[PDB]
Parts: sequence; C-alpha cells; structure tokens
Amino acid sequence: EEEEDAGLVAEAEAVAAGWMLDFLCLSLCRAFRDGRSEDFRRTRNSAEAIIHGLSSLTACQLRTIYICQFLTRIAAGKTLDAQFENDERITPLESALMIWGSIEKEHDKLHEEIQNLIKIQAIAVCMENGNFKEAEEVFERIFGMPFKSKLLMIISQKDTFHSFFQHFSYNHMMEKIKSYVNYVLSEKSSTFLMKAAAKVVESKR
Amino acid sequence: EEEEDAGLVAEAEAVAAGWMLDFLCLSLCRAFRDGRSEDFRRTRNSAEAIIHGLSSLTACQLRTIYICQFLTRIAAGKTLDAQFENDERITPLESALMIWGSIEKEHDKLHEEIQNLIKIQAIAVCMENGNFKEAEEVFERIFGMPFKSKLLMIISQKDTFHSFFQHFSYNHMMEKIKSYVNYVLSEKSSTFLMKAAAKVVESKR
Ligand SMILES: NS(=O)(=O)c1ccccc1OC(F)F
Ligand SMILES: NS(=O)(=O)c1ccccc1OC(F)F
Ligand SMILES: [Ca+2]
Ligand SMILES: [Ca+2]
Repeated sequence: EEEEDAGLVAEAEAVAAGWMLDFLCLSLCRAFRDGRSEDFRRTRNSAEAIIHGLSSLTACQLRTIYICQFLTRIAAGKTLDAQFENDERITPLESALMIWGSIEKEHDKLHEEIQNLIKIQAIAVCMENGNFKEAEEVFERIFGMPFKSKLLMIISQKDTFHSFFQHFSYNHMMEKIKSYVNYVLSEKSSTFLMKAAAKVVESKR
Repeated sequence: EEEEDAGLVAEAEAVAAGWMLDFLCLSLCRAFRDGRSEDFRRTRNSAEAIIHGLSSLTACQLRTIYICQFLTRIAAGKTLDAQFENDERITPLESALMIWGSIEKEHDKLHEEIQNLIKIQAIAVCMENGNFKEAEEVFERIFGMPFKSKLLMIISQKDTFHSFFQHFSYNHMMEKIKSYVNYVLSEKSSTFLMKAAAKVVESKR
C-alpha cells in the first residue's frame, strides 16, 4: 500500500503545519507586542513559508492567517513603497483596514476604536510624507460626517502637523492594537506546540 | 518577573524551532526521495526561514542543517547559474561535495560511492553545457590517478556525450543519494512533531 502510506504521511504533514502556523502566530504576536522588530521580521518570513505549504484551511486557521497579515501591514504602516494588494494604489494601512473588517471576531468598542484610528492614520501617513493628492485619494477610498469633514479640511489645508493627528496618533493606534494582541496571546498560549515546548523548559527548571 | 518570563518564553521558542527543523528536514528528505519538485521547493523555503530563527545549535542540529543544504545543492546540480558560496566560481555540485565531506557521518562504501559520483558529475554538467574551460577549472579544484587521468582526457577532447558519463551517470548519482536519504528518513521518522502528528492521524482512522 504505497498510496495509503503516502496519503497518511501527507495528512500528518497537514496536522504538523497547522501546529506550526499557530506557534508562529503566537511568536509574531509577542514580537509585535514587545517591539522586537528583527524577531518580527524573521518570524513573518517563517509564517509566510509555512502558509504556502498549507492548502485546505479551517475557519480557525483562516482567522490565524488574517491576524498575521494584519500585524504585518500595521508594522509596515509608514512604508508607503510597500504593495500588499494586486491594486498598487492601496496603501499598507488601507490593506490592514480591509483585513480588520474581514476577521470573524466581535465588533466590540475596541474593534471600532482600532478601525477609526487606522482610518485617521492612513490619511496622516500620506500627509507626513508630503503626499497631499494621495491623502485625498485614500480619503475617498475609505470614506464612501463630523470626523469625515474635519479630515477633508485638514487635507485641503496641507496641515501635516495638525493637532488632530497628535490627539489620535500613530502611537495611540499601536497601543490599542497591542491591547488586542494581548488577547490573542492569551488565547493562543495554550496551543499544542507552545504548551509542549513550555512543559519541556519547566521540566528542566 | 518580566525578564524571567521573557527568558522562559525565548527558551520554549528555541525548543519549538528545533522540533520544526527536524520535521522540515524529514519532509524535505521525503520530497527529494519521491521526486516531488514543488513540495521540495516550498519545504526548502520553510526550512531556510526556520534556520534563520535558530541561534545556538547542537551537533545533531548542525548535521540536520547540512543534510538540508546538501539536498538543496544536489537538486540544483544542473543549475550552473546558482551561487551557493561566497566564492562565485564554486558550482552547485562542488558545494554539495564540500558539505558531504563536513557531515559527521560514517565513511562507509556508500559514502565514498556518492562522493565519487558527485565528482564525476560536477565535471559532466559543465561539459554538457559547452563550458569546457569551466570543466577544467572544476577538475583542478576537485582533483588536487587512473580515474583522474580518464577525466582529464575526456575534458581535453570535449567529449560531452562520452560513454564514461553514461556509466557513472547523473541518474546513478541520484539513486545512490536516494538510498542514503532512505536511512535519514528512517532515523528522523521518530522525531517529536512527526510522531505526534502521525498519532493524531491514526487516532482518526
Ligand atoms: N504576505 S504577507 O506579508 O501579507 C504575510 C505576512 C505574514 C504571514 C503571511 C503572509 O502572507 C501569507 F503568507 F499569509
Ligand atoms: N541556503 S540553502 O539553499 O543552502 C538552504 C537550503 C535548505 C535549508 C537551509 C538552507 O540554508 C540555510 F538556511 F540553512
Ligand atoms: Ca506608494
Ligand atoms: Ca555559473
């Protein structure tokens, strides 16, 4: 039974890849929370490679991949040269906003706060780079009244260092996202590979 | 104790990366043995990324990385445009020969047979591409008397489709290497991640 052996082997590889995806998501969340930039970069490279070796995904695995993709776009939020979508006009924070609205998760107060902070910063990052026409195009793509009209007024005046962007800042967006990442870390700390590795480390204490 | 928690977490990540390296080596060996080219390519991408996230290696982990690197160079043996070493003159089969001589393994009859087949084919692949001067430079770097002088005679005559290369062929080299890969597969089939995944698959039968 050479085909039966091959089949059972491929099924075991799929189980192992699932365990590796959860572990890499947990590690990526932790590097983002701790601000360990180089660990985040190396872990993201590993997460992408493992994802390309996975074919069929459960709803839980799709949510895990979206969390990885969301943090990657957020970490690249100021890198306006990075192209995350087939449509080259979409900026990194706009790509993060699309993923945020697709994740099967509760739309609690924190969800809406992170959503609105990414919207403000998607415009703010264009303004800070002197890309005023791009800021207006990002505004049109996002918006699709009171906050909307304040944003359009800021874009038209080219008021880059406007106090509005200091109130709803890039740092405030990152802090709110780190609060959400803390919840993902708590949830995934019990996944198979991390639990088994932690038990090994503890047994040697 | 924020530093103690961080420390135990990094140690658990190192244990998990070790388990992932063994599993990826096993999967890479199997794709090479089965001739599953695309699975080999995707698995190699995952193996490289995991290796860059590992710092301190045990002697066993270094041997595992060398096995991965050796199969990658062998799979690229006919790709003379590929540069595996800082010295751009070194061809892929020459790079595989260097690794073969560095692995902490028994120098049994099969070891020497694979070694000599890689030496012949490192010259053969240059000849087949019409790279006669490169074949002579590869010969000088490798050699570093009876087989040595037959090889130099073949290079000087530009006898690409010589019967000697059909007797000690690229296919014969691949078959001997697959015999060695079967031994590595038997040895690594008992490593943690594959054993646990296989037990999950079996429990669902
Ligand atoms: N390509 S990407 O930068 O959006 C990315 C980042 C982390 C994990 C996966 C991933 O892509 C895809 F592999 F899931
Ligand atoms: N760079 S490479 O093509 O020699 C290679 C292939 C498989 C695994 C690791 C690896 O390099 C290094 F990551 F170990
Ligand atoms: Ca751009
Ligand atoms: Ca070359």
